[PDB]
Amino acid sequence: LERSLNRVHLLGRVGQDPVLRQVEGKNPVTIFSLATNEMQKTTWHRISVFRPGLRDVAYQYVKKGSRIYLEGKIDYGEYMDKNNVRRQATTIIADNIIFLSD
Amino acid sequence: LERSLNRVHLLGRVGQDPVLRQVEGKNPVTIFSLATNEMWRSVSQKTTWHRISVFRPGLRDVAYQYVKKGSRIYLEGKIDYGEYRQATTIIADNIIFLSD
Amino acid sequence: LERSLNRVHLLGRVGQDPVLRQVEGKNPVTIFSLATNEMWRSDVSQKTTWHRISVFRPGLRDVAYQYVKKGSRIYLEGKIDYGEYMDKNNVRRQATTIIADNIIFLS
Amino acid sequence: TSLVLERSLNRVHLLGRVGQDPVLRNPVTIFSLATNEMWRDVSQKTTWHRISVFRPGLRDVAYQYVKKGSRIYLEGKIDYGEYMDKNNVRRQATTIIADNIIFLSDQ
DNA sequence: TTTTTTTTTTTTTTTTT
Ligand code: NA
Repeated sequence: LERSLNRVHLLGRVGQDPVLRQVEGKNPVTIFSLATNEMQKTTWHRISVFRPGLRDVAYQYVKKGSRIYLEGKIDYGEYMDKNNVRRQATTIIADNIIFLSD
Repeated sequence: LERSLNRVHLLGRVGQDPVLRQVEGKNPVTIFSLATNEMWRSVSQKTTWHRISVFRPGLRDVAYQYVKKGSRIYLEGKIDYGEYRQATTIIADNIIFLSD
Repeated sequence: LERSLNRVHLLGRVGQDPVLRQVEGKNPVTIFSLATNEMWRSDVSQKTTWHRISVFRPGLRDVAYQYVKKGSRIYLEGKIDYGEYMDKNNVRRQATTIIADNIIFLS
Repeated sequence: TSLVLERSLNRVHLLGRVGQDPVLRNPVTIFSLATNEMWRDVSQKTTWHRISVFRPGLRDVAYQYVKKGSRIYLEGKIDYGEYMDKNNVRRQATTIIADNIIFLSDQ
């Protein structure tokens, strides 16, 4: 079968402290938000880190205000809202993170 | 002042012929869909559908004229979440034709 | 009563199209940048000195705004001025300019 | 190392009074020179130039014979001494790098 | 869902002890 490509790279600033989500059914995931600012037009990205090891590094060292570079893939995710309606959410699943500030 | 990066690279198959729209108060904008696939087992393919927008003058003409249903292309651009809810789109600034 | 001398002569290449700066309370002035380049062989190195040129004199100010262009080669003469301005934080800063009183077009 | 390709000119001529005794700082002899313009009662505008003498030999001549209140003629080139301050903002430290000095009188 | 932070796009090439 022919192959495809789905890769993203981002460089920006973290909006809030990361959170480590553990759902009884599923693997743990580190979640945080990343702003990429054109200069002001700000784009807010939802980052997910599933990969073991990087997930814990991200949870330990990513902080509010941190500048980071990351690489990953785009995922158009799904969730049920409070009314149990099938919703759409986009996340960047990161597989490499480089820390850029102290 | 401080610089950011927001770049996407996609390579996949176009879903339908492109169309011309007004988007974000700008027009014309050339819109089409692109599928990228991943192999999974435990074989089968997970298809990710991307909404591609071409705002750039000239390139939007190229996209409308030459991108076709079932075309294979490589493209580059930036992510815009098209919020109002989300309507995520890849705003393309580079397109390489591979096969039709 | 004793007299001084403050003269500079430059021959070089213009870096950008000139601007006619007009400020409330001030005389108009034509501004542009001039590079004086030195190329040296040991393989070939370059040293570029970038000068800020101001033209206040009427007539020459308008000739300079009309005919000085990015990339133009020119000879000029003038005097050195260590000008003062204030940044956003109200700190006194220095900006050097060559106040030109003669310009000869070479290209 | 010799000059090649398109040539430029960067030459300053000053005549004025030395402000303080020169000091030693690639050793370099440094001093200040005042050039004055008359303006209209009758007032003066003083321009203070930072003189650097890098050239061997002449740097020692300057340190030995240039004194506070000396009147001199000098020639050289402008160097803007660009650098980065604490916040990565470009600053100037303009200096006239002198290569010819003619003594006129001292106090 | 709310949220982040601040180093940045000037020159030419017919010729030189
Ligand atoms: Na700054």
